[PDB]
Amino acid sequence: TVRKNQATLTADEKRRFVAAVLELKRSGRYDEFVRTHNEFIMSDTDSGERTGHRSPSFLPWHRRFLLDFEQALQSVDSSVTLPYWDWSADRTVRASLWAPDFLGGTGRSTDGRVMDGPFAASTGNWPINVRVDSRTYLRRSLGGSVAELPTRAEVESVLAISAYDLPPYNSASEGFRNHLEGWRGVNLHNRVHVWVGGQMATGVSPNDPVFWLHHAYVDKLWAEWQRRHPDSAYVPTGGTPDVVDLNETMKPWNTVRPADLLDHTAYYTFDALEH
Amino acid sequence: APESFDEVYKGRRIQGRPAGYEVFVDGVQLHVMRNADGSWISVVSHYDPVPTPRAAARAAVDELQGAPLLP
Ligand SMILES: [Cl-]
Ligand SMILES: [Cl-]
Ligand code: NA
Repeated sequence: TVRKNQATLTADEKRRFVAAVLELKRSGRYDEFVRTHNEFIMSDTDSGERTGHRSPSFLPWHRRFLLDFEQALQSVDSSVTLPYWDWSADRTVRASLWAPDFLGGTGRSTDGRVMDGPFAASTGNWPINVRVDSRTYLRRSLGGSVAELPTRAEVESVLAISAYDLPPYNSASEGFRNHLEGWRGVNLHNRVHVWVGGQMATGVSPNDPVFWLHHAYVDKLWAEWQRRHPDSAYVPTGGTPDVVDLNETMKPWNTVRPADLLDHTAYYTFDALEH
Repeated sequence: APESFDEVYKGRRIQGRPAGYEVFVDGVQLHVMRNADGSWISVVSHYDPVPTPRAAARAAVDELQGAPLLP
């Protein structure tokens, strides 16, 4: 099972991807995911227990979380795989991904409501049930809140960091993870969420299908870093309170350890990598 | 540490105070979160840290576009 660059997808592949996701929405399986992510993003704190974000397990956790989602898709169409969005290379709104036959474009100014694509509120196929405010439609504002998305140069700058993570193992940390995540440095992952706008910029970001393509790239980045730093690996290596150590099992599964997710190749591979 | 407040912003009453800080927009609580460096974020803008819970409250009122928060 190969995850391809969203830019390389064929009309066929996009038809099966979009259809797979709408079924997940229709069955009620999709909302379960939005509800789970919100759970951790709203519970994870720098001062306390942190699993999904602002912590070293931000990468393995989203890797397993995405594994769940892709498998739910494969249960609707076993030919569908989760594609990534290299927002570094595909920076404008004229990217395939935002075409009406894929995710649709940005939202209208008046209220930020998405008007085209399969996930527009007018299709009736994409209602926002897991919300933070009364609005039930998909919203976006590509490049509205923030200038631009990270650049190839910037990404390489982060991938260059040899330390996976470092104490206090949070959003103040130095090292690869936190820079990838964004709370510090050039800022990659967080900014993308800010650049999309709409729900992606809120605690119910998975409401936007782009969430998975985005995180599929953050996932590919960790893999590319891993390749760059074979001598470097996951930390903490045990005993760290409130933090997920190499061999502890993360919530909500309580059956998977960051150690079980270091090598993605056990579950999938990418169309192409780097250098 | 952060100073409390209570003002009308773009038609809606933003206000918050220490609980460890609580923020509400038009009577409804807007879950906010403070980062290690003392900056803040909220359920309505979780990836864009701002200096204070007042700033975080104003970011929300803006993005909310008149929409009320859910309890
Ligand atoms: Cl690793
Ligand atoms: Cl691979
Ligand atoms: Na631990």
